[PDB]
Amino acid sequence: LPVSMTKTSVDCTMYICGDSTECSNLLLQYGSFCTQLKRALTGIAVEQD
Amino acid sequence: EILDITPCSFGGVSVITPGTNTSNQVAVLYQGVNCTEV
Ligand SMILES: *[C@@H]1O[C@H](CO)[C@@H](O)[C@H](O)[C@H]1NC(C)=O
Ligand SMILES: *[C@@H]1O[C@H](CO)[C@@H](O)[C@H](O)[C@H]1NC(C)=O
Repeated sequence: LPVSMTKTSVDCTMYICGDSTECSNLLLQYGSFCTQLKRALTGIAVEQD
Repeated sequence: EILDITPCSFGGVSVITPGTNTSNQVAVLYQGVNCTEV
């Protein structure tokens, strides 16, 4: 029976932009889209432990 | 001559704080990097 998973953390600025500074100014125009993802990933990581 | 490239040093930065009510001392934690690199 599986009880745990892989604690995966996804960086939005490294996944979407990666190495572009011009696109980094456009991510702040959408609001807290990255905050919800980071909070969900942190919650999953805490739930696994 | 073939030169192998490697991405820059990056990772998650987490601040280990015991709460602002007790003390203001904090500790940084650089995830996924060695101590020889900043
Ligand atoms: C610390 O917690 C106590 C009890 O909850 C509270 O009375 C006090 O105001 C808090 N201190 C700060 C700086 O928030
Ligand atoms: C950091 O570098 C040292 C020296 O090469 C190595 O022994 C150690 O395993 C490295 N740390 C990690 C987490 O791999």
